[PDB]
Amino acid sequence: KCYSQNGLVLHCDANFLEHELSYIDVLLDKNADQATKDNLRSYFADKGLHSIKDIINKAKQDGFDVSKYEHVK
Repeated sequence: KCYSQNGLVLHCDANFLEHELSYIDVLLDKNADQATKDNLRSYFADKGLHSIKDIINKAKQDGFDVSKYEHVK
């Protein structure tokens, strides 16, 4: 996690916090890349999610709408 991507972007706040909400941005914006979303889409794999349901039901529960994070924006 803590690593430089283009100078200094070390951020180990990946999970479902405020800083995480800003992540979906790249997923909702075409400015990002396929490899950019594949990084967050793999999270459910390490967390052990059942599917889109358990994937969205999680963030939503916390109070964050990540429905547009499912490679649909």
